[PDB]
Amino acid sequence: AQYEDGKQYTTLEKPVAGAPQVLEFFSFFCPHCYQFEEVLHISDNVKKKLPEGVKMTKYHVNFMGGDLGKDLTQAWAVAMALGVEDKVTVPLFEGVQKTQTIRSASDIRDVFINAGIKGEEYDAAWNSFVVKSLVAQQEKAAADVQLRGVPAMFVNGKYQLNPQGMDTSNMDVFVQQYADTVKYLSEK
Repeated sequence: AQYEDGKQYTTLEKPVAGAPQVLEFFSFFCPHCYQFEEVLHISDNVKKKLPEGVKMTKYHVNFMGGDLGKDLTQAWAVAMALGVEDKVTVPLFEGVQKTQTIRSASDIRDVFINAGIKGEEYDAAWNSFVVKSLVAQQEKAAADVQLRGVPAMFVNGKYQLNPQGMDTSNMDVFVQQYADTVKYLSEK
């Protein structure tokens, strides 16, 4: 076939009931995730091809960057609660991997302040039980799917994208293939 299990995607041996339709995992410490966000715009190009009615979820993971990794997972929770994902994603990536100016929770906080979230609003979110459950959600979802690597994308809790099996001579062609694969899995 044109799309084959084990080539553009793999199938989970242990399917995950009730899982989000399109579920992406990343880490701000993850170099391909940096590429995926800033150079390739994967999430965005996937949205653009997804059918009507499909929601898109993105979660941060703990298993990279130790203590700071965990802080970043809580900050991503804050970003989700406040709806400011689109304002912090780029400065966080660059703060961790480009300029290396993020070394502590306070430096993470500064990115939000500079993006214009109020301190009081950030610290209140940071400490909120709504954010605690949001952190739990991120961890549970990664837990439900064996997760030891990022970037990662899962569709309908049963299929996992396999970008290793796509041509990367051309970045644009890679993205479209990736997105079309997600659309194909979505319709399955």
